[PDB]
Amino acid sequence: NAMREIISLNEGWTLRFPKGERAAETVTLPHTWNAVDGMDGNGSYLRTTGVYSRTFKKPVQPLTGGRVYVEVLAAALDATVKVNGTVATTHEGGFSIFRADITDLCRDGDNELTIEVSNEDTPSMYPASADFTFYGGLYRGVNLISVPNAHFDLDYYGGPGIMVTPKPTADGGATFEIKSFVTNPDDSFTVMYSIEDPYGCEVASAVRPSDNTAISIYVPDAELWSMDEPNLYTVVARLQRNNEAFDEIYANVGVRSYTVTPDGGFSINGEATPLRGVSRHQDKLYKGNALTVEDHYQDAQIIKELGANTIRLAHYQHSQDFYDACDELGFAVWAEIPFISVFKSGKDAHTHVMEEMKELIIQNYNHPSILFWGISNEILIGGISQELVDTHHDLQKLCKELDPTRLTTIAHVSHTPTSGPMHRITDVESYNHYFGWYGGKIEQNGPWLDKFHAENPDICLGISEYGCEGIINWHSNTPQCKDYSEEYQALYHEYMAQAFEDRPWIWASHVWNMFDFGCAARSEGGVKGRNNKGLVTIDRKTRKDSFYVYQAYWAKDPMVHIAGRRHAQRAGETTEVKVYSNQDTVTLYCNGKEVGTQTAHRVFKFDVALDEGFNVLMAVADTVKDSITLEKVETEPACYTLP
Amino acid sequence: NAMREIISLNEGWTLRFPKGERAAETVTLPHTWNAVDGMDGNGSYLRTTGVYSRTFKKPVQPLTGGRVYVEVLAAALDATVKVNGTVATTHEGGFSIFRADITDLCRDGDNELTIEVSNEDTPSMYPASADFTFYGGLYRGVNLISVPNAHFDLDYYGGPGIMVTPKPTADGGATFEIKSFVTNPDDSFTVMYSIEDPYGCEVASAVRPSDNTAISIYVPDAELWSMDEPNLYTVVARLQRNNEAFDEIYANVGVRSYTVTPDGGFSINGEATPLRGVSRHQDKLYKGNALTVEDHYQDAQIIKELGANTIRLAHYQHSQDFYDACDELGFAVWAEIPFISVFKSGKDAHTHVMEEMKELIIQNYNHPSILFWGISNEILIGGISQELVDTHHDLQKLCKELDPTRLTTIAHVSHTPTSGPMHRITDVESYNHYFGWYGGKIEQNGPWLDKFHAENPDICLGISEYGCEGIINWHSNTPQCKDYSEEYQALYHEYMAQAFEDRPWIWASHVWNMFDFGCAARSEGGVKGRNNKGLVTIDRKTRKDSFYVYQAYWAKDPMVHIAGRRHAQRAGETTEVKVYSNQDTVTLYCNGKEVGTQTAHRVFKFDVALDEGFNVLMAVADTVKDSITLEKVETEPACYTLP
Amino acid sequence: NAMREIISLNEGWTLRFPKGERAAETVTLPHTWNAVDGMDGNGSYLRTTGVYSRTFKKPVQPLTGGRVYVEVLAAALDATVKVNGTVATTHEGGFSIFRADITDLCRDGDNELTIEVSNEDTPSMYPASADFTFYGGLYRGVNLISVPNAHFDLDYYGGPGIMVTPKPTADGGATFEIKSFVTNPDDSFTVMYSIEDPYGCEVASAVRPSDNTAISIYVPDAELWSMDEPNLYTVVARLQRNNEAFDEIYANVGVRSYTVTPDGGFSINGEATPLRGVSRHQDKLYKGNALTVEDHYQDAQIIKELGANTIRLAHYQHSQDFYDACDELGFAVWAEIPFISVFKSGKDAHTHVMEEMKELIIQNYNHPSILFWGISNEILIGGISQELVDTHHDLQKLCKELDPTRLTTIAHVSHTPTSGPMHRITDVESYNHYFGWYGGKIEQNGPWLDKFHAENPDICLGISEYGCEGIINWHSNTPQCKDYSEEYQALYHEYMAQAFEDRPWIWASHVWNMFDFGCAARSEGGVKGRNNKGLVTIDRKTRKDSFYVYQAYWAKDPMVHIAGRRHAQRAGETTEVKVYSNQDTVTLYCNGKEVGTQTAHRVFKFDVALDEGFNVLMAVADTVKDSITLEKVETEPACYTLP
Ligand SMILES: Cc1cc2nc3c(=O)[nH]c(=O)nc-3n(C[C@H](O)[C@H](O)[C@H](O)COP(=O)(O)O)c2cc1C
Ligand SMILES: Cc1cc2nc3c(=O)[nH]c(=O)nc-3n(C[C@H](O)[C@H](O)[C@H](O)COP(=O)(O)O)c2cc1C
Ligand SMILES: Cc1cc2nc3c(=O)[nH]c(=O)nc-3n(C[C@H](O)[C@H](O)[C@H](O)COP(=O)(O)O)c2cc1C
Repeated sequence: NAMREIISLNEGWTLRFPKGERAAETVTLPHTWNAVDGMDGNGSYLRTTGVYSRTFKKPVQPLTGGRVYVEVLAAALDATVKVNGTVATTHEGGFSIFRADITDLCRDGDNELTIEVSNEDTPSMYPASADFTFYGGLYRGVNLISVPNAHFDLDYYGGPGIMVTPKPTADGGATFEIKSFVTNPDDSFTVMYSIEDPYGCEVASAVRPSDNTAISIYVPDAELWSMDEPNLYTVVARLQRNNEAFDEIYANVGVRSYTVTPDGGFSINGEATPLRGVSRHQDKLYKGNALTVEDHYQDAQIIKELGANTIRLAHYQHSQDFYDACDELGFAVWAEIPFISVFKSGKDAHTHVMEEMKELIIQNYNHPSILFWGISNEILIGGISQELVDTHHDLQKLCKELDPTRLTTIAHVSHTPTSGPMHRITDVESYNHYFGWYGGKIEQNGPWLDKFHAENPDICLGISEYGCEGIINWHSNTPQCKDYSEEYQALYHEYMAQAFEDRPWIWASHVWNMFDFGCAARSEGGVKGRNNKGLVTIDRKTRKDSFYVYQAYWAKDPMVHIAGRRHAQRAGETTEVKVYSNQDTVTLYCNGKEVGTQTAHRVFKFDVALDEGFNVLMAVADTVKDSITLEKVETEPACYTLP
Repeated sequence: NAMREIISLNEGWTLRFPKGERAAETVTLPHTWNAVDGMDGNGSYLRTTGVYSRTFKKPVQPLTGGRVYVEVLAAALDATVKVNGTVATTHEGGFSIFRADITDLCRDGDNELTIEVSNEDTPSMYPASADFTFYGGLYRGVNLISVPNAHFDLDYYGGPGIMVTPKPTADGGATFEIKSFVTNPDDSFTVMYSIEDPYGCEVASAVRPSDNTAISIYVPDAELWSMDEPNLYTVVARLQRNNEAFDEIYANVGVRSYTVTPDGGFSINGEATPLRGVSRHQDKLYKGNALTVEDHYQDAQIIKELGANTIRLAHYQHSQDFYDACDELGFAVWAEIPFISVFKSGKDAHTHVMEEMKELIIQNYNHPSILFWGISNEILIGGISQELVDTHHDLQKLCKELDPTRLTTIAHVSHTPTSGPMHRITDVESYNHYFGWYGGKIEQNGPWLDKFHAENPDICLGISEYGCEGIINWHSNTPQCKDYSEEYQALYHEYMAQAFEDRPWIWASHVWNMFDFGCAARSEGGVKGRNNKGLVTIDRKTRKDSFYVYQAYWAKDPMVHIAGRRHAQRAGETTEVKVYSNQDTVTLYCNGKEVGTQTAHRVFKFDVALDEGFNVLMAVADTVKDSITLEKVETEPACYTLP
Repeated sequence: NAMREIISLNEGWTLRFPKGERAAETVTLPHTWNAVDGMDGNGSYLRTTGVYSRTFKKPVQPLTGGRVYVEVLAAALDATVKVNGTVATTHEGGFSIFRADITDLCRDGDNELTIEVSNEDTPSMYPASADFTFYGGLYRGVNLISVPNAHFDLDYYGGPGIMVTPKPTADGGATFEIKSFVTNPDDSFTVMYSIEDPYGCEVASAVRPSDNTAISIYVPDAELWSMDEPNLYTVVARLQRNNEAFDEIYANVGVRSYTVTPDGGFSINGEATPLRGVSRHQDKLYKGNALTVEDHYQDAQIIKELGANTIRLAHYQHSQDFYDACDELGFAVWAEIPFISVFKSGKDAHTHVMEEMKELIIQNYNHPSILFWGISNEILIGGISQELVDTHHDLQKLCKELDPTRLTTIAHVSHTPTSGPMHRITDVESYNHYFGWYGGKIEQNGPWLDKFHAENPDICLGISEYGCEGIINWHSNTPQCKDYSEEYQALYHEYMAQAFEDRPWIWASHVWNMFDFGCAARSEGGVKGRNNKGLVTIDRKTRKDSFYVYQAYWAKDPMVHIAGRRHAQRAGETTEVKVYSNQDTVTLYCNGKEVGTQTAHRVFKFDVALDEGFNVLMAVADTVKDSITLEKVETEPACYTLP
């Protein structure tokens, strides 16, 4: 990128543990020391200080005055960077980029880079109390940046050096208000802005002095961004002297406007579009949170095939890779900070939360997929206080100071009083409800929504979490709460899918959660270490039957799915064979004999007298078919039921 | 794949020779120490004991109970594997996968793997008497396999741990009878089966207990497999515990039925499809048999262009890569064991042949291209025995016990009595005939076939070997047996191609051989160390005129080939210019003047009066043209005739 | 390629300087020690002796007789190759391939290779007096070549070992006159020639004795080569023995014929096609001339988008990568030797130019893009002598002995007398003019051309250099010579582009230059170390407004460009907004308000009264649009004018 050089420093590390809990080991980044114990259900996970260290050569610039920066893409939870013995920087918060100018700590030839990382609790730390593992370490990798003396800003909250506000115009075009930030500007430097259309062709440009960089650029005939058509432009910014580019940065951006109203729900680009989707944690089976770029895009593609149009990226800042995948595949994204569960008093905990929100907005400001900033999750679990409420006003004020182009949101714990000072702080609001799993009946969800909506017709209500555990080796002919069966989780989501389709004024609903994820503290349903409320398993391999409920309710590609394939052995004179489809007519066959034809909306239930022995079940929708094999048995195996 | 990990161990080996024939060398697998002396004509090839050794790091499973296996893809001919000095396993037979569980012999960190390979004869060994170099060493590569304690079986005759039997159903679907094999099954483990269509979409599924894994899965509207349309399905098997896959394995398979009848020949999926093809050895110029996956696919592609629809994979188990290429590209494959030439009596020789066949079947059961198991080649060269006959009955019974879905076959040496105990053992039978090369006249082939067919109307007769040496620096105007010319080899195959077209009741015919191959004992026709009966040279570069004979008879894409280009200088008032085409009318031009137009079936002979000096011969078929240059000389060069 | 094995030796080098100007450094090829100081404007560049040194392993051939060559792709400007301390060869000339047979200097295992390179002047050296940096070192890389004892010639002038002369025939075909050159030919070796068509299919073949290889091969229905449709054939040659390829070389070639007449200009394949294009140097920003293959193709792609159909590759032999890029992308290439500015008298200098010319023709004879051999550039700067004129006639004779199929050309310095001995030597002739930049006025160019053509109606007149410096931080409301402004360089090329469009009898015009390039001696217009006459900056990143003039005049894809975006702040009651387009009607809008509509040929000038503040200038052509932002100011910045 012009004279800017980015060198990956992911290889060649030794991880030591000063308190001796593990022998030294050589590792490659991305890395966490909790990749296994953070989700194997041993009972705990190692929280402590791990020291990473490696050697690097000092990068060299052709021209005098070069500068060297180390870029950590995340250090969970607390970090100190040393070059050749001397502290270069410290950082708190384990989900955001931070950088350090290590120019003057560098010598020619080999240098030593030392990063102390701690995932231990501290008086100012968030997260501290949550239902998910705090994987320690350098789980996103580390970069070396070489730039000339004049270069776009690398020092401001790990930001990109450029902010872009695209807006549609009445005449069918778009304005891109752009500002970039130059370290050591000077009258001999300009900033040349160029905008490239989705196909790579330049469509607009403008030029500014390097010390006065704000400009608004107009693109005619703009291709708007939406979840269905995520059209992207590329803003390129070049720091120029004479006929030479010194620095170059760029940003993918999208043009969209959007509204949420209490009676109307969500609209984007003037079209009513109810947000129906999922939440997603950042871990994977025995990798901890140390995911590759392929991991992130694979998650995104699975969620796209589901037919979701929104993703709540709880409970922290995610990878640039996953925001990139959202911009490109088209999802409405809710991004949030880990201000979770239990308010911690003090100036330092207040400073942590504000800094983390400042980094979340500045590092992710250019992503068109991000529509909502979330300021807390379930913060009343630890009890309300005046101090806690003031922090939420401070955070609301910061989001509108930093970014008035986006809506603020909040996720309430289930028992949050439906009046009180926690409402009307943010532009929109959501509740985390588990009626039918942690308490109550499934049939309570609908009336709860209707009642709150009627009593608060000025609040935009969404559901930021709802869900139910499903452990796919348990299977019940009489599925009920706390049997943990795949069938009961499907019944829960059968109701909710239809509940949210009945209520477009719910601006967004988010299944908790897309995937099973790791929580060291969990033990229930015969499994340790896990939240198993996923529509898909933690290794991304197995779609539960709940997944196909949503696929039939959301996806447009024709599909037909026979539920209960893992209920392989069925006892009884008849058994219910359930089919999900986005077609409206399903014919079921059993060993070639027609069982029946039904016309229904999404869910189809057939009573089937299985033949003795093995049975081919074939469901014929319109252009799609499905087929599974079931076995009639006298008594179903002991292993289909929790001990 | 789930928690299964396969690591390539092809790098960083040291090859030593205990008896001192060579200095120690560092090698990379695939490797044979006979890559040069096995085909360079020096006189002999080194048969001895080579010792390979390298270090490897112990792989780590995230959960407790991890197991480690070493996988040797092939070791020619006899091997002993040691880990840290201790013997892990021994294996006899040089063409098939074997594995050892080395868990208890591994320590943390670096381990030492040592493999002692011998290609010397033993009282047990097959091959022992054949016309091809027994290249020695680790010529397919080595893998390391990490698996959890519960995993698909790794210990059974080097197999994949799954067997899949697809059959077409009457209503246009397919049943897949699947059985998988689990080491340490358990009530908490299930096997989840999934079937993907050629385009990667799931079309059917079933689930089973891990100690009772057999299931039949029906796929509607199945896409059938044939040599013209090799549609493949993927069967995936996952070992599942709760919401987590422990192990995963998979098999590409095709849906086809087929028949051979003595009068009707070969049918596949209901259509009479005479099998007309070639054999193929597994070596390549100065590589020995240490071929890469690209080499195998290159061979497959060259055979596909030839228009061949069957490949005889003589005389041993070939690479998985090549069976994969036959499944993907579509060839009817005859697969066989090296039970060749001279029968060795003794219980140990018996065990060898029985186990090599068992490995052949279990390691290749899932390939749809394999249609025929061949139990022996030319086994009466060493005289018939009652032990010999009984071993053939044992192999026939073994083949039908392990795999009733395929047909057995045998290749008789030319002088085998057409009556007697070697007939009616296998389902179909072939002969190796060389009338017109090893004696006899070309014109006896046709009558011989018709006499056998007329006398043994209950036998399905094929021709597994026929061919003729062709060395392309020798050229003759009066081509005759033993001048070794390219022209005589073409005349031989001109006749044979037409003979097999006339006889659809020959179930299969295989040219010996597709490529020149290495045999260290050969010395004839002015060349040492080669069998030069190939249609294509041993470096895969030059197609002989014999190749284009078969292309014209077999290939569907229009082509046209002027023969005799390497007969560059022609003497005589007229010279014959021969053209091969799969179009039916050829106009020949000589320096732009029209020489003749003919309508013929495949073969076109023109008598041409060449102008003095150089002549442009252009042949014009319907939509294609060919062009070569010839020179008119007074005396042809001495270098065109064997000395 | 058969038994030929090409190994790159670009890694693992140490570079020392005997005279101690620098410390020892390890380097990778391609490399030059003048990568930075040759274009940073410090004042000078290091011309000394650098000694590169690495160790390599002797390659092994499977048969006795193996040979080892070292191939240096270029060494600027003088080199000596040693293997294990023994001189293998010496070379003069910094831009052509040279090889050494090092078979006998080699021992088994590790050997040491030393290459002393010096870029200082010598009595025989060209280049010596020129406006570009003589970057020193191994700026194209080094190869090791292993061949059998019989192989295609590696010892004749760095040549490819084969020459191919394709010519179209009247019946729509093509003849390929082929000669290859075999070292240690022999009666058992034949050369087998094959011609593959653009799509990889063999269309023609011939075979020859290896002591007598010349042959003409006819291809029917030939696909012609042209700049618009650069169809390429592949000629393949194989050294064959028995059934085994010993060596293999190949060449990509194209079929074209072309003419130049004084009154008709240039024609290719019978269609008049004026050559309008650019020159190109081989350096890039702080890379010196150590360019990668991507750098070469990137330059070619940029020139293709510009719409040029001709590239003058001054002032030396360029890399094979770029000649390939011109063969593949389609440009008429003028290639030349660095016989520039000042004639050196004496026999060694004369030998230098004759040998460098010979290397140019032999190494590039097969490239269909090359149409013109250039013998000298501006050679009368140092005065005419009898000996200069003689050396020019020697070069003409050498060109027509080596290559009668191409046209010779020459580049005259501006003041070269329009009569006399420097004219009518070569087939065509060019002048380097800079009327309007080094003197005179822009409007003199047109009349000059018309006077020469009137006076010399038998000379084919081209313009091999013209241009004007443009430094893009300088902007002027009254552009004039020596303000160095982007606007004035644009005015220049606006006139010149229309000048050559008006004169199709100019056979070729070449803009000096396509890119800015490095000249250590230069210091002017506020920039040091640079010739800044490029249409595009030296880092390939920024197209000057001059670039879009030529794009409008040459390119076919619709485009529209508002000039002067870097004149970003504009003073005056009105400002001129200039637009370039290859559409003929442009509507300009200022902040949504129409300013005017014009129908012009390529260049559009609008007088705009800007609004106070920021202004959106949008230009609407037929199917394309352009948009830029301008600011109205009272006083334009100080930094738009040279101090
Ligand atoms: C999205 C966004 C990105 C920003 N990036 C930068 C930046 O990279 N560099 C910078 O100096 N200021 C940046 N700013 C602006 C600063 O917030 C503000 O102008 C001023 O520097 C106050 O800095 P403070 O937050 O340290 O008080 C950015 C502002 C926003 C909203
Ligand atoms: C194609 C094929 C693959 C087989 N793979 C296995 C296997 O992986 N593990 C196993 O225990 N049996 C496997 N079997 C079946 C065995 O033959 C079976 O265990 C048999 O009853 C035991 O006989 P044996 O142990 O003497 O071979 C396979 C059978 C076939 C036909
Ligand atoms: C394009 C071209 C390539 C040539 N390549 C070779 C070659 O590789 N080897 C060779 O012996 N001659 C080659 N020649 C021809 C030589 O000029 C020829 O051998 C000549 O008689 C040698 O003369 P010399 O030894 O005085 O240079 C080539 C000629 C041309 C025009």
